[PDB]
Amino acid sequence: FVNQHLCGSHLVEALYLVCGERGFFYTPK
Amino acid sequence: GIVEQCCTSICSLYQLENYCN
Ligand SMILES: [Cl-]
Ligand SMILES: [Zn+2]
Repeated sequence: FVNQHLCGSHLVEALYLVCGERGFFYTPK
Repeated sequence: GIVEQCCTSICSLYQLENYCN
């Protein structure tokens, strides 16, 4: 795996892939 | 937060795991 810049909907897409069934929270500043 | 972490600078898929429930 590698690092990357993830913004807007792309960050949320990544969270979905990584967390899947666990669910996640998305809480911007 | 996550936005500072991953959008402004870069982040790993492992850091993202911190935000799983
Ligand atoms: Cl884009
Ligand atoms: Zn895009």
